[PDB]
Amino acid sequence: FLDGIDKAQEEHEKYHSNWRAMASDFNLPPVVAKEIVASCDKCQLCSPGIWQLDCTHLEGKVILVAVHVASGYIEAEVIPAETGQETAYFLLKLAGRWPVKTVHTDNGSNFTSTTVKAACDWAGIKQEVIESMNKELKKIIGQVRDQAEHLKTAVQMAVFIHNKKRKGGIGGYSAGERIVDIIATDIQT
Amino acid sequence: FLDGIDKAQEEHEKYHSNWRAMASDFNLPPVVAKEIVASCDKCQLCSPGIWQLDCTHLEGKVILVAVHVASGYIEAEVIPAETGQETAYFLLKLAGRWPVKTVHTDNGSNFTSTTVKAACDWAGIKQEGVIESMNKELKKIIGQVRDQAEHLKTAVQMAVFIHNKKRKGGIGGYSAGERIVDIIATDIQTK
Ligand SMILES: [K+]
Ligand SMILES: [K+]
Ligand SMILES: [Zn+2]
Ligand SMILES: [Zn+2]
Repeated sequence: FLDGIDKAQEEHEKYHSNWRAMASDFNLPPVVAKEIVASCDKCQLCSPGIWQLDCTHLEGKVILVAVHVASGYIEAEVIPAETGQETAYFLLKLAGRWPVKTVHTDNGSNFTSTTVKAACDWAGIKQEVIESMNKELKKIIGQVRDQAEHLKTAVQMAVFIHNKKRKGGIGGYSAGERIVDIIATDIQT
Repeated sequence: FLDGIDKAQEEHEKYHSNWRAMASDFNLPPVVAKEIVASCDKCQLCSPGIWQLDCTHLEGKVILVAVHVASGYIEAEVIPAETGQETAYFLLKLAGRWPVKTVHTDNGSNFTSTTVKAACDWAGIKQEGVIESMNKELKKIIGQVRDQAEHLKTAVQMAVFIHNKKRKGGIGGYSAGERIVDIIATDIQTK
């Protein structure tokens, strides 16, 4: 397995995967996988149509985060300002991407604006986890901020890592694999 | 299904859904759904990891388009400038939500820039008419809905919505968005 050690180290240097991930992906003894994490300075050892939206802030920038409740898959974007126009545009992209039937926000004046109500009307979305998810997202951003000049890039690096490089559960899937399985199954029924 | 006729007709004013989608979505006989389209003045009756990318232009603005070859699924955005930075950011966003293993593109200034190559290396993507046909259909759909939006930005996402969700066909009567989810889900089962 000695060849896999350099591969796992490059994997962790980009995505900061945990030791179970590296042990399984690169056929490493757990003792070796844990040493990669311990050596790293940045680390230590529902219905399918429901989404949650919230705005969080980092480095004086607004990050719009959507979470597929049933899977944990997230989409996020740095927006120029916390406005309903930016939220409506965001919802319209998401809605053409996945089956978005219901969206849960706080009563933020961006989520209650008429521009957003107009967007949900057009896209056929009803309006009516995310906090624990902003925490996890900001954690990943911190691990990778050094790899990006601008925050917007780090944010998208973090989303990539959460959806694809953070596996778990009975199936051992990532959140990206889960949402695809959940929606694909919902089609068949 | 007689009550569904007014609902489908109302939705077609908005999405301009093809007849297969209205028949499926509203439980209308094909012959009824076909009439709705005929009445409309604006209408008329490989590995899962492979994507194509190109820029197309409309109203003096730049639209970056990504096509999932195996399914016909599309993502598209109006970008502020044909630059490697904006293309790389688009690339990083796409790879976070789908399995992007290979991206076919032109050898132009933008898609061969070092910034785009940096994004591909970080995300595990390797670089290497379908895009032309999707460009003309997307531009065609944007034409049908352009009056519903102030800015081209919104009309583009409306067109992407319509193309992925409201244009069904084939054996299962799937949309392009249902086909990509089905194709990727099947790839997971095999792997
Ligand atoms: K450590
Ligand atoms: K017609
Ligand atoms: Zn680390
Ligand atoms: Zn029409």
